[PDB]
Amino acid sequence: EVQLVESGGGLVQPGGSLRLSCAASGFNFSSSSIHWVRQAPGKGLEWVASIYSYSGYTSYADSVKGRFTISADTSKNTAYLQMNSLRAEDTAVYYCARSPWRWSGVSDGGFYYKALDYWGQGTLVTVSSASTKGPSVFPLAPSSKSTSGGTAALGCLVKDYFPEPVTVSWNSGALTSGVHTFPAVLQSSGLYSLSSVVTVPSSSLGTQTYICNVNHKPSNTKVDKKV
Amino acid sequence: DIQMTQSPSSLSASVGDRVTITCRASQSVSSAVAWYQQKPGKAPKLLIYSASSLYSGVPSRFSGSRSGTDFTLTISSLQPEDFATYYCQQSSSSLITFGQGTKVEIKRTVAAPSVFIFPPSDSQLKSGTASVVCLLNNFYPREAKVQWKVDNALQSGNSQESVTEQDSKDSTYSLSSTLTLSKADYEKHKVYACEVTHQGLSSPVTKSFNRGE
Amino acid sequence: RSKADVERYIASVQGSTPSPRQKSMKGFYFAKLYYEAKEYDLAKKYICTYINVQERDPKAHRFLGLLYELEENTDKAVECYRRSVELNPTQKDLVLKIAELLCKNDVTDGRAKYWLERAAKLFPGSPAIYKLKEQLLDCEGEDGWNKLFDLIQSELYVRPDDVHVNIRLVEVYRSTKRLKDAVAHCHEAERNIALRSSLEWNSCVVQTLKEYLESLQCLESDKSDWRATNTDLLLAYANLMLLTLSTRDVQESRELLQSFDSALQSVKSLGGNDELSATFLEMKGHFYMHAGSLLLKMGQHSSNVQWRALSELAALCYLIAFQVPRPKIKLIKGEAGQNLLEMMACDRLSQSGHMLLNLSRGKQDFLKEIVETFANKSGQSALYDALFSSQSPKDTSFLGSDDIGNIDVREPELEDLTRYDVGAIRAHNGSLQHLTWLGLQWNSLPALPGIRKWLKQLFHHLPHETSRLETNAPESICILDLEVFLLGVVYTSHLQLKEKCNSHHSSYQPLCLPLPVCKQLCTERQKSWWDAVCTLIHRKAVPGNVAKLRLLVQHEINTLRAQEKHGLQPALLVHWAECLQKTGSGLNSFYDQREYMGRSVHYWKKVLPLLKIIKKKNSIPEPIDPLFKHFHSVDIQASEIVEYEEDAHIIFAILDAVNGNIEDAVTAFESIKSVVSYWNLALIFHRKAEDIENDALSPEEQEECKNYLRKTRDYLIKIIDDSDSNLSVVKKLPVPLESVKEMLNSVMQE
Repeated sequence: EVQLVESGGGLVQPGGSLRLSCAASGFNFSSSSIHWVRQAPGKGLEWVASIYSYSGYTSYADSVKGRFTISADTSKNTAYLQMNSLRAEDTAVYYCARSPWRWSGVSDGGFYYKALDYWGQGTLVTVSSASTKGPSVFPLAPSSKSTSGGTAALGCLVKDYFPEPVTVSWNSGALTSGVHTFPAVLQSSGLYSLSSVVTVPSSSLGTQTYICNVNHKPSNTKVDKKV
Repeated sequence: DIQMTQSPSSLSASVGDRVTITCRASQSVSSAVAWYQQKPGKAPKLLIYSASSLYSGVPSRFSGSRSGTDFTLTISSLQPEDFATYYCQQSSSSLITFGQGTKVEIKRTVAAPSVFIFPPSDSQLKSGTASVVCLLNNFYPREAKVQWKVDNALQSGNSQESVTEQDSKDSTYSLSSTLTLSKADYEKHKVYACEVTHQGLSSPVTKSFNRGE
Repeated sequence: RSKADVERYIASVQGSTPSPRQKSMKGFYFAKLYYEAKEYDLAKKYICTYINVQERDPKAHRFLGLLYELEENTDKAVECYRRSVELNPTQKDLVLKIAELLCKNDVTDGRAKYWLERAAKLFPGSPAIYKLKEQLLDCEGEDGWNKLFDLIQSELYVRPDDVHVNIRLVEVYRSTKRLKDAVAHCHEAERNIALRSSLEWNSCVVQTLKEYLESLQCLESDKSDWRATNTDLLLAYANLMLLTLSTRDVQESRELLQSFDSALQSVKSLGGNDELSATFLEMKGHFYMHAGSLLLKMGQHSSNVQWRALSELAALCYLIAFQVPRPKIKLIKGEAGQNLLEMMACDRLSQSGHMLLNLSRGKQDFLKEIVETFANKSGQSALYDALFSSQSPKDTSFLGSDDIGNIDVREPELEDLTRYDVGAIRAHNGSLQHLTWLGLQWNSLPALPGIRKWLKQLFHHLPHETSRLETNAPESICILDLEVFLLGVVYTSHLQLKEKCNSHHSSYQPLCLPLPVCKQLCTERQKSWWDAVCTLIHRKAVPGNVAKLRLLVQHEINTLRAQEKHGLQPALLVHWAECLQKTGSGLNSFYDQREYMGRSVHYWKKVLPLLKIIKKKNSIPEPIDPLFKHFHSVDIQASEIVEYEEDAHIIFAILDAVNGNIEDAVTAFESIKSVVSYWNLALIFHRKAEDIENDALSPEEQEECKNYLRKTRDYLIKIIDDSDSNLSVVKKLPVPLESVKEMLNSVMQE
C-alpha cells in the first residue's frame, strides 16, 4: 500500500531545465524527509538533495548546489527536484526515498539521517544536445571457414543512434540461445553504438538464414539485417 | 569534507562463504551509517541502519559492526540471492555520502576466452568509417587486458570496450572491444592484430586478419 | 474636551460663515482643536483644507509638517517645513529640523548635505550641529549597503515567512530608492498566505505602494503595469482592514476606513474588464462587510438605542456585500491569483452570511424591514454620518456615490453557506480563531457544517484514522482527532461565553458578535496546539523546534483519544460520540462509516462506566488542569441515562453487523423499536435480498430471498409513516427523508 513513484524525467538539451515528481502514498508525508539519489550508467549512488522532515530546509551536494532546487508540497503529498542549467554530466537515473523523523536527527552544524527505507522505481534523465536518430545496421559475418571446429561467430553492429535503448533479436526470436548483446558506448560525437553477436554451428552456416532484428522505439525505427 | 572509502571494489565468492565489506570514515563519525543492497537496474534496498541495527524484514544473516572509524557489513552464510552490489552511506551534518560500492561476483573455475576478430563491413566503409571488433567469449574472471596493433603498432585513446555481466548459466563474462577511426586510416594499414592477456591463457594469444584476406 | 466638544463647534461657526471660502479659512482654527483631542487622521485633513485657500501662511504649513512628523512621514513632513521656510526665512529652528531629518532618513542625496551647511551657519558650532555631522557619516557605503542586502537575502532564503525580514527588504529597497523592485517583491509576496495575514506587513504594503504611485519612477517607466500594482493596494487594504478591526481600537479602525474609501473612489473611474476591475468588484464587497463589522463594534460598547440603529445600519452593509456576485475568476492571468480572489470571495459570503442570519434571527423577516427603510438614499447619508465626520468631502468618498440598486433582500440559503465556508477555510490560514467562530455560528442553526470536509481542505491526504492507534506519538495524527478536537474547542468555547454573558447582564445578545471584534475564543493552550500541528503538517516548522513542537502535540493526544488522565467531562465525551455517530451514519462509503462509528463506540465505551456511578448519584473525580474546561452548566443528569444505554446498544449492534455478527446484531436491533434501527434493519435485509434475488438457484431459497425484500419494504414504510406524523423523529433520521423514499421507489419496482 506504500510506494514511491518517480515521474517528470525524459531527455533534455544541455543548459535546459526539467522537473521530477516523486509521488508518495501510505505514510504521512509531513514527518518524512525526502531525498534524491542519482546514478549514471555503470556508476555508483550519488546523493544530490535532501529535505528535513518537518520543516524542509534544503541541502545540496556542491556538484549541483545553486542549480537544483528540491521542494515538498503537503497539499499534493508529493516532492519534486527542479533542475536548472543541466549539463551532460547530469545524465543519470534519479531515485527518490524517504527517512522518517524517527531516523531524522538535528545536531549542531547540520542534520543527519540514519538510513533510506523506502525507494522509488527511478526515472531516467538523459542530458545530451545530440538529437534523436535511428540506428544504422552494419553486418558482422564470419571470415572463418570452420575456424573453431564446428562453431562460427556472426553479429550485427547497431551504430549512430540516439537515445538509449535499442532492442535486438535474431530470426525474430527463433535464435534465442548463445546470443550476447553488449551495452552501448557514448561516441564522442554524441550518438551511442553497440554490438550484438551469436555463436552458431559452422556446418549450419549458409543453410539457416541468420537475421538480426533491431527496434529503436524512440525513433520508430525497425531494421532487419541478414549476415 | 568527510569521505566514505569502501573496500573491496569487486569481490568474488561462492555460496556459504562468510563475506565481509568495510568502509572507513576519514573524520571521526558517529554511529549514523547505513548499508544498502542494489541489484542491477533495480532500486537500492536497506539492509542495516544505525551501524548495527537490522532493518525490519531484512534476513538475520546480515549484521553491521563498527571499530573506530571503520564500519563493517557481515554476512554469516552467503546465499545465491545476495550476489549484487552493496553500498555504505554516512550521514554527517547536512550532507550524505555513499561508498564507491562493492560488487559480489559468483566465484567459479577459470575459463579461457575464445577470441574471434571481425573486420569492418562493406556497408560501413560506404559510410566512411571502419570499426574492428575483437570478441572475448565466456571467460572468468572479469580482469583482462586487450591491446590493438596496426601493422604491429600499439594503439590507445581511439578504441573502447564493454563487458557483459556474469552469465547465469556458466557464470562467465564476455567483452567487446571496438577500435574506431576513419576509412582513410584503415586503408593506410594492412595487418591488424588483437592481443589478449588473461589468467586463463597459458600464454598471451593473438588473432589477426589482412585487409583483403 | 472630548469628541463631542469639537464636532459640535462645527455647527457653531457653520451657522456664522457658511460660504466655502470662509469655511476653509477656519480650517487652521478647526485643526487647532483636533490636534488637542488626539485626532491625527482628522486634524490632517482640516489643516490641509485651510492650506488650499491660505497656501502662503508659514504657520499653517509648519503645523502640517509637525503633524506629519507625528505621523513619521518623513518625505511629507520635510516638504511642509520647506514651504514654511521658503515663505519666512527667519524660521531658523526649521532649517535645523530639515537638516536633522534629512540626515536621519537618507544621506545618499546631497540635499541632506546642503541643508546641513545652512543649519550650521544659522547656529554656529551648536551641540546639535556636530550630532548631525556624525549622523551623516553614519550611513554605510556602497559595499556596506550591498553587504546588508546580502544578509537579508540569505536570511530570507530559509525564513520566507518572517514578517520583519521581508519588511526590512522593502525598507532597503526604499532606502536605495528602487521602489519598483520594492513593489515587485511586495506584489510577489501577497501570494504568501502567511504574510497576507500579518497586520504590520500589509501596513507596509500600503505605504510602499502609495509611495510608488506618487513616485516619479511610476510615471516615467510606463503606464501599463500601473494597473497591476493598483490591484495589490486594494488587496492589501482588505487584509489590513480585517486585521486592524480585531486588534486595534475603535479610533484606528475608522481611520483605516477613510484610506480604503479614498482608494476605491480613485479606482472606480478607470473600470475596464481585467484583474483590477474584477478585484475592485470583490474588494467593494469587503468594504461594506468590514464597514458593517466596524459599525457593530462601536454599538457594542454603547447604549441600546444606538445598538439597534447601528445593527440596522450594519445589517444593510452585510447585505450589500452578500449581494455582490462571485468575481470573474477566469479573467485573471494566473492560477494562484485567481484562486486567491475566489478564496476571498468565499470569505466575504461566509462571514456576511452568518452575520446576516444571526441579525435576522432576532425578529421575523427583520431583513425585509431594513431594506424597505434604509435602502432609501436617506440611508446613504445616515451611514456616512455615523461612520465618518461629515466635514470630509462627501463627493470623493466612494460611500456617498455608490448606486444602491435592487438590494436582493433575500436571506441566505444554508446549502450555499456551507460551500462558502468550506471554500474560505484557507482564507485566514486556518487559525483556530477562524474555525472556532464558524463552528459557533452553526451552533444556532439547524444544519451542521462539514467539519471533516474543512479538515480535508487544510490537511490534504491526512488519513481519516491511523493504523498505529496504539501509541500517542504525533506522527499518527488523523482527521478524526482534529474533528474530535474542534468539536471540543467549540463545545468548550460556547459554555465559557455562556458563563460570561451571564456575568455581563445588561442586554442579552450572545449570537450577534462578529468575527473580528471578538477576542480569543479558545484557550491559549488549545491555540498553541492548533498552531503547532498546523506548522508541523504544512512543513513550516523549525528543525530545532521540531522536537518541541512534536512534544507539545503529543501532550494532548492522550486526551483527544480519552486515554490515561484525559481531561474530559463525561458530557463532552457523549457529545463527541453521538456527534460522530450521526456524522458517520450519514456517510456513503464503508471506510469512513466504520472509522467514525468505531471512535464513537470507543468514546461510548469510556463513558458508560462514568454514567453508572452518576446513575446512583455519586461524585465524578474532577480533573487536574483539564484540557477542556469542565462545567456544571451541562453536568449529566439521571433523567437521560436509559436513553443513552439504548442509543449506545444500537451502535454496538451496528458495528456487530458491519463486522459480521448479523445474528447478534439482528437479535439486538429487533429488541429496540427505534427509527434508526429500521433504516439499519432494512439496509441489511435489502442486501441479503438483492444479491440472491436474480441468480439461478434453488427455488425454495429464492422465496426466502424475496421474503427479506418484503421485510425491507415494510421497515422503510414504518420510517415514513412515523416521520410524516412527528417532527422530532424526522431529526432522528440517520439520513435525509428523501433518501429513504429514494431507495423505496427502487425497492418496490424490484
